[PDB]
Amino acid sequence: TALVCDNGSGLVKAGFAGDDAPRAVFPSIVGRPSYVGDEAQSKRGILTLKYPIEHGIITNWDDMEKIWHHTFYNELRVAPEEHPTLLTEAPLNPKANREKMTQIMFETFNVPAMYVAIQAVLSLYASGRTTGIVLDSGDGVTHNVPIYEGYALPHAIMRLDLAGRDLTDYLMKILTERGYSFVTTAEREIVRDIKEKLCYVALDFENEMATAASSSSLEKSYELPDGQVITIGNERFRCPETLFQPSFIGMESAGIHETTYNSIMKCDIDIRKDLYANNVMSGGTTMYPGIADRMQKEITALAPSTMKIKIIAPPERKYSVWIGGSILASLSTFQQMWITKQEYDEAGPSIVH
Amino acid sequence: ETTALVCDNGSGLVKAGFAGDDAPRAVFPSIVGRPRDSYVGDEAQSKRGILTLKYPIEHGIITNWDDMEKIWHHTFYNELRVAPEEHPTLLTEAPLNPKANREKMTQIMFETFNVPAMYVAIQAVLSLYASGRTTGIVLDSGDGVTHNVPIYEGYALPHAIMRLDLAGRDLTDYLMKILTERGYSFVTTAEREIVRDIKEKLCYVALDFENEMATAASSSSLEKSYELPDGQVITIGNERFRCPETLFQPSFIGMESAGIHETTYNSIMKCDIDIRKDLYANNVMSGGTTMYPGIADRMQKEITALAPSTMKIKIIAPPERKYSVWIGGSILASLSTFQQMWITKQEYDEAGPSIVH
Ligand SMILES: CO[C@H]1C[C@H](CC[C@H](C)[C@H](O)[C@H](C)[C@H]2OC(=O)/C=C/C(C)=C/[C@@H](O)[C@H](OC)C[C@@H]3C=CC[C@@H](C[C@H](OC)[C@@]4(CO4)[C@@H](OC)C[C@@H](OC)[C@@H]2C)O3)O[C@@H](C)C1
Ligand SMILES: CO[C@H]1C[C@H](CC[C@H](C)[C@H](O)[C@H](C)[C@H]2OC(=O)/C=C/C(C)=C/[C@@H](O)[C@H](OC)C[C@@H]3C=CC[C@@H](C[C@H](OC)[C@@]4(CO4)[C@@H](OC)C[C@@H](OC)[C@@H]2C)O3)O[C@@H](C)C1
Ligand SMILES: Nc1ncnc2c1ncn2[C@@H]1O[C@H](COP(=O)(O)OP(=O)(O)OP(=O)(O)O)[C@@H](O)[C@H]1O
Ligand SMILES: Nc1ncnc2c1ncn2[C@@H]1O[C@H](COP(=O)(O)OP(=O)(O)OP(=O)(O)O)[C@@H](O)[C@H]1O
Ligand SMILES: [Ca+2]
Ligand SMILES: [Ca+2]
Ligand SMILES: [Ca+2]
Ligand SMILES: [Ca+2]
Ligand SMILES: [Mg+2]
Ligand SMILES: [Mg+2]
Repeated sequence: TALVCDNGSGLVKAGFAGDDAPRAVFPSIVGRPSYVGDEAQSKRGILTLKYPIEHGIITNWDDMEKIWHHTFYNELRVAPEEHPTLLTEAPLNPKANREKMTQIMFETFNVPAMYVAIQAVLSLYASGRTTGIVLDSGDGVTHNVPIYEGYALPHAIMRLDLAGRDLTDYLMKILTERGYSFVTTAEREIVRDIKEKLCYVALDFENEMATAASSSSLEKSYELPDGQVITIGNERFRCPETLFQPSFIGMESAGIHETTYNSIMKCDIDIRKDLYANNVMSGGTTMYPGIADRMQKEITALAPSTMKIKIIAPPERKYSVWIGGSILASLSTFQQMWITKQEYDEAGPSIVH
Repeated sequence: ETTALVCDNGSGLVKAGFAGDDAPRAVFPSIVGRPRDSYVGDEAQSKRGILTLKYPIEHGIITNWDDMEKIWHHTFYNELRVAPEEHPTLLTEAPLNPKANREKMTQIMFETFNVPAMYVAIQAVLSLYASGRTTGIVLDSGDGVTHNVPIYEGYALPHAIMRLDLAGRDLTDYLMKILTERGYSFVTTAEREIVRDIKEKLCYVALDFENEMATAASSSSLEKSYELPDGQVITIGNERFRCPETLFQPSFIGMESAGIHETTYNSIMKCDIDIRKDLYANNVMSGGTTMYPGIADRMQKEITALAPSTMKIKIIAPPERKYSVWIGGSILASLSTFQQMWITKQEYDEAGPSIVH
């Protein structure tokens, strides 16, 4: 059985091709007083943590190996030399980076075969399409990736360094401004939970602010680990509003609607209608209730007055990259695409592109 | 680019829409009402008290062609707002639907509705496709009927199909009955709709029924509150799981029949020894009456107890399974390799009714 390993900036998602979900989901962290993932989390108080995947790109290769070794031996309990292994990489991952990933897989782990797929392309596949534009928003990075018949269009790809971890930090900030105190790393973990549980994207931000200001209809309660119950009001929607107004955290970037539009505008005029009609959301930071409807409204306002816009937001989009890899690796038509160890031994580094 | 239509004709509900969509656009009651000319679906339902209601699709099989025509007409003109002469139309049928029945469906589509092309698929087969498989065994439990349909390389195996005349309508009826034991009163048609809502929202399948009963008797941890349309709040305890337990124990409603785990096993045993392993590893749940939380794990456990001690058992229960028949039809009718398989008006004219098979 082939393995699928989706290396995220915050979370590793890993499992077996043919399964409908990753068997293992754990943090992409390595800790020293070494420990990986959950074992590093459970010893948080005495460890210093490193994140080898920085904004989607692998930057610390020694620690990345530790993550991969942990994935195979501790999480999946497999010998890597026995399984073809599909790995994922960020949009615009440098060629040398991909080559190094490949070298480690073949030379350190001795995999019999491998393949490296672009994350957003796999999410597109998981939605049953080969043409469209993906918004992939994760923990450390957000990308817009337009794709034509399987090919990610590199000149049109946009990277935004605003994602899940920034939204968490911003919710800590504004909850504290309300009169709580969320500051410490343990308090960050609590706020991350509040974010995932109680936040949403308002269809109209100014209206939603007025509603919250006049009544308590939008309020929710939340029980802290120690039992103290607290109240979340307009923070519920001001937090993910940041995606649409990066100025909220002092960033000058256009918001996710405008970056989607700008990305489409960099593509060949003749494919743009297909992109607008096939906008797919993916990644954990696209999970906010209300996001698909807000994106529909926002892109309609930017796009030619006639254009047909469609947002696709799968329920399982926090795992759609992984799912796409699971589908792909299961196709009989894909089996000729694996890069084998024999092939790499002869052809060398070059073969992976 | 011409859109194809997908119409999934259920015992209780029509599911209808456009091939390529991820969900049916229209979902409405399979009812035709006439003054005590005719009303269909939601309007027939909302006008009950002045109409006589008919249900033309008994236990999955179309029994009244005049009324079924009215349903299809309403589906095209009122729900989907399409001229049927302009769209290839995929229709669905029950397991073991008689050949003359499929031929009648086809004759109506071509001669009354003037569809340019059409296809008829077995409902359970479409749900299998929707789960990404062409071999497996489907448990399809709807409003009026439940079937086990084993399928090998895309074809249902008729000799091994099991039909159980127990489904969603009976569970609703049984929940009303057991709620009455508590002193509640659910008698009217409006009251039955409230019980249907309670069932759909609060019911679940116990992993171990006798243990669940003990838990419910010794603690209030399984109880849920439900607000009635008139503001009154009632309490639901062990009725949450006694209701769908009926699926595993049809004696709860006085049926001598085997439960759904046993029919699944019996169905598999009617198939070639050489395919059984594949069937056990690909048991797909479909239909609204398979939606109860806990059903997959209980089925896994019961089938494990019945099957040879080595056997590898896997239950697939898609989140969207109340629509998976429709969804499979949407996918199939969207495929480039399916386009040849449409029966066109010309092929029908040249070959006669037999071509639909
Ligand atoms: C390296 O480079 C490649 C290039 C290429 C990649 C192939 C890729 C991995 C995938 O294999 C495909 C994309 C495949 O898609 C799949 O295999 C899987 C698809 C899934 C779960 C789709 C759902 O997300 C979808 O829900 C929203 C279901 C939903 C429900 C009802 C209607 C449908 C409508 C859908 O078009 C929206 C489709 C028409 O049915 C559609 O998908 C069911 C059909 C489907 O071929 C059966 C796709 C054609 O939509 O090949 C590789 C070999 C090498
Ligand atoms: C009239 O006679 C026919 C006979 C035949 C019908 C074909 C049918 C309509 C379908 O087109 C296919 C069954 C097709 O399946 C599909 O088109 C659609 C599939 C979907 C939404 C699957 C999900 O439900 C699934 O979730 C649980 C996703 C999930 C996620 C991860 C991994 C996968 C694992 C899956 O094997 C479980 C597969 C390996 O990926 C699988 O399906 C993604 C691949 C898939 O080909 C891309 C199927 C091969 O599992 O042809 C017609 C032309 C004529
Ligand atoms: N239901 C939810 N609502 C809001 N945010 C969520 C939800 N679920 C997860 N997230 C956020 O999604 C992020 C993780 O998503 P994902 O697994 O797609 O990221 P990654 O792949 O690790 O990061 P990247 O793609 O940036 O490298 C976390 O910031 C998490 O808090
Ligand atoms: N979430 C749920 N939990 C339990 N039961 C449900 C749920 N949702 C729907 N049902 C029941 O499912 C039944 C309808 O399912 P479905 O649409 O598959 O049936 P159908 O195709 O009309 O009938 P049949 O297949 O018997 O001809 C109704 O009895 C309904 O109450
Ligand atoms: Ca985990
Ligand atoms: Ca503190
Ligand atoms: Ca409806
Ligand atoms: Ca034909
Ligand atoms: Mg990611
Ligand atoms: Mg049905």
